[PDB]
Amino acid sequence: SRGSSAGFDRHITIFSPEGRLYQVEYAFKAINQGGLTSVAVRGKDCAVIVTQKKVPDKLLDSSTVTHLFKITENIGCVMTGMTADSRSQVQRARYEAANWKYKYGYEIPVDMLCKRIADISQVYTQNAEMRPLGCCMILIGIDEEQGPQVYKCDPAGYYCGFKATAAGVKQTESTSFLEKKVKKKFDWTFEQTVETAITCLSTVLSIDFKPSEIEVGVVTVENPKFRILTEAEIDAHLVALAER
Amino acid sequence: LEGRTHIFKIHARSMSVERDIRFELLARLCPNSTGAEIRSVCTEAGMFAIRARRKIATEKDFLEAVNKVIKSYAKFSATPRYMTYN
Amino acid sequence: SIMSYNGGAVMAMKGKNCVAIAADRRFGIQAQMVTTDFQKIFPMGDRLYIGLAGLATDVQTVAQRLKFRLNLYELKEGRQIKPYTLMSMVANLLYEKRFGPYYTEPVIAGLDPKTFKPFICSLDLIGCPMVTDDFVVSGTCAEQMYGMCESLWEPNMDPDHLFETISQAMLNAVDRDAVSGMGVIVHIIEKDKITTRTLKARMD
Amino acid sequence: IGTGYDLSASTFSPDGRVFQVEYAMKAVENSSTAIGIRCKDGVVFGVEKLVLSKLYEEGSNKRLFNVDRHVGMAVAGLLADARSLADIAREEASNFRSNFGYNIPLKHLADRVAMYVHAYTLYSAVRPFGCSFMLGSYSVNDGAQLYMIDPSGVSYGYWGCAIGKARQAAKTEIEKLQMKEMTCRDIVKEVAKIIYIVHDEVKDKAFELELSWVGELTNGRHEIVPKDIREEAEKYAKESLKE
Amino acid sequence: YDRGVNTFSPEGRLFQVEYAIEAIKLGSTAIGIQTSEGVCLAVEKRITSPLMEPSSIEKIVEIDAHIGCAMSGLIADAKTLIDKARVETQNHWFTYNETMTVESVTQAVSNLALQFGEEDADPGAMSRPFGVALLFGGVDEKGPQLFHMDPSGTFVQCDARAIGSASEGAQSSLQEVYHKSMTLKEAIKSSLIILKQVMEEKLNATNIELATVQPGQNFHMFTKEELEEVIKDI
Amino acid sequence: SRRYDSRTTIFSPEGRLYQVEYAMEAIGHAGTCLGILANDGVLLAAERRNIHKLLDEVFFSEKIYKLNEDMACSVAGITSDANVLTNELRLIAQRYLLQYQEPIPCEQLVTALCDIKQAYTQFGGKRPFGVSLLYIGWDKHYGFQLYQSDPSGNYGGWKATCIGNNSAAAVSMLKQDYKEGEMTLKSALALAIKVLNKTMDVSKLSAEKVEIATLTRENGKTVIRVLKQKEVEQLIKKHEEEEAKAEREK
Amino acid sequence: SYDRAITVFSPDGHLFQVEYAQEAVKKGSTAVGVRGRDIVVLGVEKKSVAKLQDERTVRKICALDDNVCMAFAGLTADARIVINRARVECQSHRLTVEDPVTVEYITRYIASLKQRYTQSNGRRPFGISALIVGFDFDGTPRLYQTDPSGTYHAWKANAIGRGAKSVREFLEKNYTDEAIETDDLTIKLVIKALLEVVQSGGKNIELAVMRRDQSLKILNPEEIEKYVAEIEKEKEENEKKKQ
Amino acid sequence: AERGYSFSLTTFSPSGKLVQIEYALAAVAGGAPSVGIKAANGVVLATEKKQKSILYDERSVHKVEPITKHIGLVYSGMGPDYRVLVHRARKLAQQYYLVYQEPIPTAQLVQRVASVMQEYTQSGGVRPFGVSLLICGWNEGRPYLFQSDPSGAYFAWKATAMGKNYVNGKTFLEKRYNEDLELEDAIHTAILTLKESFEGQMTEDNIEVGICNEAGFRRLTPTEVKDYLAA
Amino acid sequence: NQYDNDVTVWSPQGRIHQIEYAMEAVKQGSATVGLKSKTHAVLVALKRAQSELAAHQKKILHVDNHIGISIAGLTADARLLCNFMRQECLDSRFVFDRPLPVSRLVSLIGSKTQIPTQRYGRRPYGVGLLIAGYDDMGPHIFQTCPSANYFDCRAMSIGARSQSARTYLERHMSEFMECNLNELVKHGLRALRETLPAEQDLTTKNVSIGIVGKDLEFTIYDDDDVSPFLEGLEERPQ
Repeated sequence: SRGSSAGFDRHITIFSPEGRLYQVEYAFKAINQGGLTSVAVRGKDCAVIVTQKKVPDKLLDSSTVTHLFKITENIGCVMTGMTADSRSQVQRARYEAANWKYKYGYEIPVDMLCKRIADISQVYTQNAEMRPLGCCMILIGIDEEQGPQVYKCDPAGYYCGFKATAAGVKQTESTSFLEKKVKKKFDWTFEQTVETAITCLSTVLSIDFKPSEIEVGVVTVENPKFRILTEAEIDAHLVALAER
Repeated sequence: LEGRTHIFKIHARSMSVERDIRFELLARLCPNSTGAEIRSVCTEAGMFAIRARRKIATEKDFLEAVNKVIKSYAKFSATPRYMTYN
Repeated sequence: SIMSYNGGAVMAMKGKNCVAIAADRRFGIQAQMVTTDFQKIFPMGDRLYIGLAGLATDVQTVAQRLKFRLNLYELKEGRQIKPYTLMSMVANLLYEKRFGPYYTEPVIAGLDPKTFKPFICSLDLIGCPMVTDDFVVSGTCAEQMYGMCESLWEPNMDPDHLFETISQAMLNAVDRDAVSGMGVIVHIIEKDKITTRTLKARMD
Repeated sequence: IGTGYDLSASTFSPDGRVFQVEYAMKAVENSSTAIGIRCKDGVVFGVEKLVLSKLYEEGSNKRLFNVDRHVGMAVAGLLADARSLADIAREEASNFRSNFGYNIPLKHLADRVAMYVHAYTLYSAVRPFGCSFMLGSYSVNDGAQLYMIDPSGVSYGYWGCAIGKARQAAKTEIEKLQMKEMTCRDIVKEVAKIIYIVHDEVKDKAFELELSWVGELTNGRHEIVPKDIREEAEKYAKESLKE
Repeated sequence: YDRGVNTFSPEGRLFQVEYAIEAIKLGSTAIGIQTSEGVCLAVEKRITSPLMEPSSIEKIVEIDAHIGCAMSGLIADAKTLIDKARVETQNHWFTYNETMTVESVTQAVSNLALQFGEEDADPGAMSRPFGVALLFGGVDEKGPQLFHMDPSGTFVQCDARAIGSASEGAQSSLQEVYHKSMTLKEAIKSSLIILKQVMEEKLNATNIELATVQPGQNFHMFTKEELEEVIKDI
Repeated sequence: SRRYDSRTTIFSPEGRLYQVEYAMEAIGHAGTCLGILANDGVLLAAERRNIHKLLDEVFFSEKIYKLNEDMACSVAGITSDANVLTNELRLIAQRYLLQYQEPIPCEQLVTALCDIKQAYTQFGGKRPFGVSLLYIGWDKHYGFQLYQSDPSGNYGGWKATCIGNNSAAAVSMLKQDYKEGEMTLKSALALAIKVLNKTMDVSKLSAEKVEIATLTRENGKTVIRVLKQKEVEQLIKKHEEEEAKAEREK
Repeated sequence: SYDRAITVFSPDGHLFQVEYAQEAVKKGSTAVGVRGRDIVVLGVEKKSVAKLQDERTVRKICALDDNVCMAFAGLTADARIVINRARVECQSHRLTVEDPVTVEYITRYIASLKQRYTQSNGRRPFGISALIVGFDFDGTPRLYQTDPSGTYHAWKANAIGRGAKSVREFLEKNYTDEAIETDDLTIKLVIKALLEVVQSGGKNIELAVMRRDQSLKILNPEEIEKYVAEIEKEKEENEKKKQ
Repeated sequence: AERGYSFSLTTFSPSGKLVQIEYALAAVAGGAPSVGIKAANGVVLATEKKQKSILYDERSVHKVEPITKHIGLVYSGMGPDYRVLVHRARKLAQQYYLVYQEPIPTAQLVQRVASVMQEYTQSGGVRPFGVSLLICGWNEGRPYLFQSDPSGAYFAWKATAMGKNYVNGKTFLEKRYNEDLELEDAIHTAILTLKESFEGQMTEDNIEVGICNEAGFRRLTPTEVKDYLAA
Repeated sequence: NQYDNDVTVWSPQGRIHQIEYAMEAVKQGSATVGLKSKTHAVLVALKRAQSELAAHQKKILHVDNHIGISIAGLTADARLLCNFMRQECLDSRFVFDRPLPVSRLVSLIGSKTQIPTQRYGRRPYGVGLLIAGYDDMGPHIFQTCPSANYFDCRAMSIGARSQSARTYLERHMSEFMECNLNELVKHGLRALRETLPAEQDLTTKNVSIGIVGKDLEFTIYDDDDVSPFLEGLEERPQ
């Protein structure tokens, strides 16, 4: 064992002799190929998403490069990994939400959306004909009673709720940072959250962003409609960090 | 077709065979067997021809050999698996 | 009517720790009788009988598919069926043909195989269940049977009085129905035994 | 890495790559160059259509397609695949019209077709498309738009873009234009110019230039550049090539 | 190494089709001769034992009254094609009230050629080609015709052809002796002669089967006596 | 797809089906199960592999499935596949009952299941059912019967036989001890306890290790009963008290 | 469903699965049949005398109709399937046509079925061979044989299974018009042929006979013992009183 | 475009083993441990719900799931597969209830679930589930504790353990546990046998517990688990 | 060798080998040449025979009154596509009562032949076509490959030893647009000639001619109907 292989256990989604699924692990490796990093932090009265906006060339409509997607008017998501797979998964999520509202007559909760998407990817994990998606979705939204919510789903079928999370290249480091800064117990206001997320990404990459190098999604209890901050308001948050 | 006949004639050309029997018939019953197997026949009859007590072999002696070697030793052959270079 | 094509009558009645189910015995096609020993009451376990009136084809076919499902049930699980459960199972079976229904209105009578507590019920042709603490009826002489059972039935009856009651009710109800009768058969079931009797009835 | 990990699109490599998609992309790379560039009043397409024989007619193997009356398409790569994708795009646009009543928005057509392309990079039962394509459109309610789609299913919006052999070189030539302020009229010459620059007369033989309008000058209809403007731009190019 | 049944070789060919052609080489040899007086078909039966009733060997069958068929290779695979041919002729008569032309029947049977393949097909569609060669011999408005078919699905008209294990020899022998003015007698005689040349076991009345189709006479399978009368004139 | 197909329904060059053979090997490593026919009944007796101190015992048995009012079966091999096959057996028997309103003859039930297993060997590309069965039953045509089926869908009738681990030993012992036409339920029970005692790896033999079922005919009804542990201990004690008796003679 | 070609051609032009099927047949219990005048006799060799085994449940001679019986060699389960299908078809022939069933017809059906399984996706050839035996209306007695390939022929006498070559040689040398001149003589010929491959017994020979419009008759081992006894007697009254 | 692989991925080895099933079982015996005890008047399931950090919200996903009002589930092995099986088990339970208007017996739900698991060892193009399930139930007065493994086979237990170190847990149960135990004592010994492996300060959010008495199945609140973890 | 057997497998160098190998099946077929004037479209095909006692394979097929085809490759696939094209033409006449434009028919063939180059266990059509037609946009000669690509040609040749013909045609393109029918058929016959050794030459037995034009429905000339074209040709000793 400890790295043993037999038959096709490294080509298709079947069990290795030590009970691994190697193709799924490879999908996780495929997430990092995008070379991006995304941070998601849950506040007392809000939820914030922030992600690098790598526009390598001025020949690109920088407005069409976005990893933030509106799944519902009140549910936002950020995708990390293979781009086209991410869009596929976004379409599926949209469909599942719309369908949920149509059948059940209330707005879908992020919890159940994430669970549904996860459930779908597990099938890819269990059927041999197709390969998992090399993407990772983080959902944010305000639920009616549980407050603000941040969830996350994997290429294998795993999903979970978080106080704070990150995905991509600098995942482990961002989790270290955030798990350091969550224990300190501070009044998680909106600006506290936004600043926390931005600084997490910034320190993790050692960059100090321009307002055109990142993108910030948000959702608040006072305003549950998923809002994508303009470059202006982003900068407004940036200059406020070089004060303390 | 014309090849094996040369292979048969070449191989058997050097032994006491029945001059009536025409290797052509045998060659016909040999679609795709290498020139080696064709050799197990020419010598195969040897056993048969010796198994009774005879100097010269007959048509059937070859026929049997053909059916004795080729066919019987068909499962093995490996000439059809090695054709596609496996 | 379709239900009057073969005619027939089935009744079930509660007692103390006992229960009773009776039926006429005629198999007739409209006015004409073909046989006088037709089975309308089918055992679905020890101490659980189902009573089927209506169109004789669907009597037989519903009985048969019910025995199908029931056998499977009693094999998968290691127990005889509970009466409630049988009722729901019949209901399901009937509603499966909601748009081309079996023309039978079943009556169930039986004792809870764990307890001994009597159960009786009846269902629609599409399987609407209906449980009572007194009696249930089905068939071409439903009005008659209702009239007799409302006037004869007392609550806590012992097996002999249950017998006398259901017998008189069936007889007098059936003898005022043209297409029911040719004999009456009565199964009174208790914890310890099952009594089956055939009454002396008119044959006209 | 080629150890069975590169025979199907249903198979990840142990570093987390799908090599069939990469090889499809490589099929695109080996193709002649086509560029497209968006200005303030529409989108212009240019294709370096290599002539493989003098026996082929002028205008054979067009690599500019009318996907909808407001959307043009420019392809590069395995041409069969490109045609099939043109048919798919057409039908997506058609269905959109019939079901929702208006001409399909380019961003949405791009999303749809690109999801269709991405659908072929998941299973072993089919192969990824060996073509990359550009979609251009102009509307008064949306503006001028230009998207590109690669074999992986990725769809991006561009101001200027190129596909095929001389992708980079073409991009470098394009970044020297100020197209966010130029008109379509003007851009055609610069497209023809960039094509003539990028073309390698040594490796590739003779060639034919394809050019496409779509903009306020055409009332939103994607059209071919008239022989007049085309020859004008070609002349400008040849003369600009001597420097 | 496993490949599909629908794979091309670099030399540009389907390995299943080629292999099937190889499978024909093993079959009993057959000769067909086209002639302005009719078409003749012979085949050697290849009885493996005196115990085997040779009348239960039919490598020559009637597709219809004016079209006969001689088969070589895997006979079991031939039966399916022959049935489909019969049904096809009859459908054409049903529909148009006139017999099928030999070329039309031939074409029809040839359409079941490359109808094999794995996924993307019916659950009762063919897994491999037919390992059989056919000779259709008929008479129609164009007169006496003879066609030959192989598992490639290519069918071609032939004046005189041989199929089977002794294909090459018999074909050469046929070329040496054929002219477009032979009589049916000379054709049958020639056929029996070449057949005797190539046959392993001695030619006799219960060892080959022989059939003619002439413009004025429906498909005729030669009886034992009728065969004897011809073999007599060796 | 051509690559990952293990090709299960295919001949081996010697003329055999590998997955069927291998399945038989799987069967060889299962709990011993044997069946003896008699003139006044028929019985199944099986080794219990579910023998651990924490097992709760919630079913009437472990290896004896009741399929029909007249008929019952025991199994050997992969237990889940046995659940599949037993479900299907039930269905078959109840279908026959629905069609003919009389119990299915045992041979038809066995054939009906065997055709399913065979089907699995011939097409579909699935693995075959790694299960052998013994069937005991009674019918109005051939009376008491014992049958046996293998994963090839091939079946046969016996007067006594065994299946599972150390099957061949048990078969030989039965060839010695059987008594054609002269068999009774009592004698057969003795034989069962004997062969079970010799074939089971763990000697001494507790009732916690064996499972006995009899099928007998009582007053027009068919009775199938699994022996309570007490009766089984009586049988075992009887075996030892007979064995210590024939050892005195020397 | 499973749509994969199991039986395909080998580069030398053989169907290998069919050959392995035929091997499976070659591992079968020996079965022979001879055809008489008013009797047709089929006998099958090793009954696998386990003595604890109910012979009735392992018979390898079944009846297809009142007119036709059949023996086999190969994979018993496959045989069971083929036999049942043939039975169904024997009856459906009587439905669709008031006339009964001829041995050639049912032979043709079975043959076609096997061939079908040699040329359908997913399926695997039935590994059996059959001796089909019967009396057609008009009274002519007939014996045909089939094969895992789908080929079929009529025989006067034949053998299949383990050591079929030996029995076949014997039958070649011993089938005369003198032998099988009486029922008692044809049965004798079959027992003589079967004793030349069997394990030397008599309890290991089953013999079944069909005769005229009468039904199938399977022989009890008493009668079989009697016939093998007259055999051993004639093998010591014409072979002992000479050599 | 897409179909489905039609051939089995789980096939007999020459030794007669279904190798994929044993490797799936290897995946089970690598998951967090879970212990189940049937105790006269009730059933206890407990499992190690240990996260990776402080960022995961443990009040969001659960491992002890209800199937109906009287049957509960825990698992060892792969998470997603468990999710699938739980959905499917709830569906089966509700089919049974539609038809019999009586809550499904625990044995029958175990049978049905097991059948589902067996399908994915014989249907085409798939792997078996990498999950062992412990299913607790109250029906007919008595309590019920079953286990189903990836082969689709199921067993009734008085008590058992699965996941990592399931052997030592099992022995500990064989010794330090017996009948006539009240549910409370059973919860006690369950948390006890879970502690024989929990590498950590077993908190009230590090483990999840469910009970099943003749008042219905329910998950113990974190508060109740804290109270029980206070000895 | 692992990228050779399936059409769904891209090679690490950006190519699909089953498609290529399929393309090689076109070169195995006897040569055929197709050229157009401004009014006529002409196919000339070298027919080929198995043995001397067998007829020559037919190589020009009639599709519709305005469209004929010349085939090169697997004949079964040829007939498959031919039936499809005839069906499409009949569908067009049925629904629209106008002949189907050649370019659209060709597009349909592209669509049809592209499909099996993308699905597993399917194989590309092993046949190349030259399509001669006349519609409202004049004469047309099209070429179709097993790769499902197609080309609008001014003249073309495909098959074995067709490069010679391609060269010749490439030399006399400038003449064709003004040629008369007899001269056009001649040029096609010469192109077809340059595809033979000096030992063998054209005959009324191994040549087939097909013409369609503004005043002429598609017509095939096979035997003695070919002789007036051949008997009008100056031989060539080089």
